[PDB]
Amino acid sequence: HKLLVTPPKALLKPLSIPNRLLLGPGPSNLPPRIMAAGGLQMIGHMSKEMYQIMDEIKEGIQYVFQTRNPLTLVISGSGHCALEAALVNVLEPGDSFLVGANGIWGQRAADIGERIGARVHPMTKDPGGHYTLQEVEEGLAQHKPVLLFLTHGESSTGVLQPLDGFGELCHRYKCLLLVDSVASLGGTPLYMDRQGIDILYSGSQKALNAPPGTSLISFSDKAKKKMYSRKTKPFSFYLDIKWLANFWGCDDQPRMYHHTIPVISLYSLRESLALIAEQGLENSWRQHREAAAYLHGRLQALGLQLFVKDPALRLPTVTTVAVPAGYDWRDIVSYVMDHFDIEIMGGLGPSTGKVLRIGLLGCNATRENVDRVTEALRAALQHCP
Amino acid sequence: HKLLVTPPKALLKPLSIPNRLLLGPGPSNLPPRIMAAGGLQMIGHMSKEMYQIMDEIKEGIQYVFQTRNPLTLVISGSGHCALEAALVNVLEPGDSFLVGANGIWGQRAADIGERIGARVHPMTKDPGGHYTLQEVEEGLAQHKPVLLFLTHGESSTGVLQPLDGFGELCHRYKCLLLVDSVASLGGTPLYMDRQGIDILYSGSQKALNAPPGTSLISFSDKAKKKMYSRKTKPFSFYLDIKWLANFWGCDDQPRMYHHTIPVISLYSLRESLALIAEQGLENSWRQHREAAAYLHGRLQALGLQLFVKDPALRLPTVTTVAVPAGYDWRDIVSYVMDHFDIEIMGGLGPSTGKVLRIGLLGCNATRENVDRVTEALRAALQHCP
Ligand SMILES: *Cc1c(COP(=O)(O)O)cnc(C)c1O
Ligand SMILES: *Cc1c(COP(=O)(O)O)cnc(C)c1O
Repeated sequence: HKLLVTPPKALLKPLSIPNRLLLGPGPSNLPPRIMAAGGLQMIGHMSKEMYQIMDEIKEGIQYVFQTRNPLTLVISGSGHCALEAALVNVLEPGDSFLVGANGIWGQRAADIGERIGARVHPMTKDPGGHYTLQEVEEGLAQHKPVLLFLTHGESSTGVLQPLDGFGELCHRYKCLLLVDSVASLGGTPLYMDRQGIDILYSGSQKALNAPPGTSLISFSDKAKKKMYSRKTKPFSFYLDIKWLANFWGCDDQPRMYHHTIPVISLYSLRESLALIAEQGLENSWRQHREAAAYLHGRLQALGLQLFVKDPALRLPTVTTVAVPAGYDWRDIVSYVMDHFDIEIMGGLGPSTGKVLRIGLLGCNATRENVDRVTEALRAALQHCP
Repeated sequence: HKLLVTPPKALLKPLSIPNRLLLGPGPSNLPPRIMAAGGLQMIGHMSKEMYQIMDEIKEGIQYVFQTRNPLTLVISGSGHCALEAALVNVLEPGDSFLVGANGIWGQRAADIGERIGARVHPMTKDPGGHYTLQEVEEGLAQHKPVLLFLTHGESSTGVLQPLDGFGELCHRYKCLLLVDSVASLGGTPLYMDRQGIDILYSGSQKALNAPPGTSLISFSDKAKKKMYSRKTKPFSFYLDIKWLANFWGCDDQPRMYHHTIPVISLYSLRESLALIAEQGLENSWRQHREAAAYLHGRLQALGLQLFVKDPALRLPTVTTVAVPAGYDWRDIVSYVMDHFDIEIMGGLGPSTGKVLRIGLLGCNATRENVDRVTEALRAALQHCP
């Protein structure tokens, strides 16, 4: 009985957190309702009430995704985790996997792809690039993939990817379409079923304004078949779709314990879905598009140039901006934070050092926040050497 | 422009959650401070403040684990996830893995083990069983494992596993010791370094009283070596130790984005560690042991028998109780909930149908909660057919 480690003096102080206006690519600031849900008491993780809450979230994801797929649920992990879940259940080792690598995200899909032993074929594009129906038909014809991954909202580049008909294309060639909508969901049009998407995921901490840590996923008929008929077991227990599906009530069988869901994160997630259900999807889309419209105008007035030249390809939720010559982008970002308590970001992955990223997300996608970031940047431009 | 799915009428109602006294095996009820942290606003996931909070949590885990291992951090997932993280970084396919399968947990380790292609050797015992220094030397001598898994607090059976010297045993035979302390941490003595433990994990939602969804993990010198020198990449990106270690500041390199940590869950986790740092580890141990002592006395007075006969083997945090003959265990559990708003549980895995499980966890491990559960059960016994 004698202790190596003594109580950490830091823990003996009270928790203190500064106030910040988060106008980077995410996570975003939480509205009052979501914070309130966050502060609530626990119920039983397998209680009848928890299942009710979970059932509502499912309906919520079906609304925001625009799908009727029964195989739709929450992944108990961040965005990445939902991607990993998708890839680990859909791809058996040796399966051919076509990856739209126009930014960090396709990179991450590829990385995961290699790790789980798929034959990974990366359609690589420079940051700023998007994919045409043809490049995909071409890559599809050449490598005969079981799955294609596409980033809808490329948050690393500010690119909005077209999506239209790609699923139809992919269904000829009998290939599955996997789409990343973590950054795009809620702030730009998206219809899972109508666009024939096989696997769609998104994240909690973007336009939904919930805390980071959960993610959203849905699987088509085709996906469900491939996953339930694989010969091999997926490398992951935590992310195994058969178990997850059962516990989320997507089965005929009674719910069986798998892992303990993040009850409190779910309260918040539910509220975030409640909020956007009340606003309404198309309304939310207009707001992001209009906010984004306003923001670009202000930026160019400052003498800044937008990284993505064709406005139809510009992701409304995350805006990229070329680093103004002569300026140390690091200084600008620090300046905005130091003098304004506002977070903006640099690049990420290929776009590193090449851009600034400003985000308009959910209830934070407002004209008034655009004015704040515009003025903060202006001051930055004025004073930074 | 026309929508398959309309806003779910359920989401249009306000979030409502009943009041419950959770006295099952977990998750437990949250104290005011943890709820308060839960309701706070977001800061930047890579902000200097977030890293500070993260650094404190690290010190906190070093305190509760009693270790000085630099490779210590939070897994952004539930308990299971921390186990999966451990197994996926430590075991290369074909590696020999010895698993103490005395309940659901060793089962889960084995399941994961098979999935990631290890040669899994299960030392199976009936629920209620524990492992002697010798059975391990024996299994160690026979299969020459790279790793052994042991469940400290077997929450499925109520068994407290001995631990002492096992790491020394395992270090001869050059094998790593992996211990599950999700249920045991904070409510019964545990010293990572002093007991020569190579991989220790625990969970947020047990004696720590934080919400489920994060987990705690630490790696010894030996573990760190094996993981950093493997030839193959682990099957998981999300759980890859090299990336995780870097972002948690365990490296010489600046922190590089990997995934977005669950900022808010971390506020809460920090507070939960702050709380037990203030109480003090040994204090916490006495309380759980004494509460447990009180609880067993009351139960036997009701004519109930404890599943685990030797009191020295009884896990204080989770207590198992044989199903009283003539009684439908399902009725008892429902009765306790319906008439008292108290959650208790049945078995789990091998102990299914065979027991009831009552939990004493952190600030919920109190005499007064013991009186409440005793009286609730008594009434149940009286009225159930
Ligand atoms: C934010 C984001 C993710 C999620 O990554 P996490 O940090 O794990 O949530 C995935 N894809 C894209 C395009 C994103 O913007
Ligand atoms: C609760 C518990 C876990 C964690 O499982 P999760 O539900 O994923 O947190 C792991 N091991 C034991 C022994 C436990 O009691």
